[PDB]
Amino acid sequence: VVREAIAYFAKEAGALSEAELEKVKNGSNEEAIALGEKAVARAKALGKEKEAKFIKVLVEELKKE
Amino acid sequence: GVEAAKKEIKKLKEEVLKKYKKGEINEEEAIKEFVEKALKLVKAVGDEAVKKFAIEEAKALVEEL
Repeated sequence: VVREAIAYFAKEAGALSEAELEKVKNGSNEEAIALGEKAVARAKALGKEKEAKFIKVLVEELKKE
Repeated sequence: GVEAAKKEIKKLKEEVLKKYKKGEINEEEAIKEFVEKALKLVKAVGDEAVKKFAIEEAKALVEEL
């Protein structure tokens, strides 16, 4: 659910590409973390600060796993 | 079950919002407390209905912050 939540919020924020959303959903843990950090940076750059915060927390969760 | 889990997820979002609008927690603390407790709930009841509902309640929570 964590991956799907990150992919959904990065989609809504437009912080990642279709290929990157797919790699978040069905890639490796490391690339999922990497792409979520990219989505955090991209969403904050686009003014989606709350979504950046949400996605940052979920990536912390992916690390904790 | 699915329906009881969804009830708990919605009630958790309302509890988190009430703490936030009372001033007891800030925005990022609200996100974290919801993410942590709702992840408990989703892993305990992992049906697709519950995963979808939790992501939607996260989106409503983030919109209302």
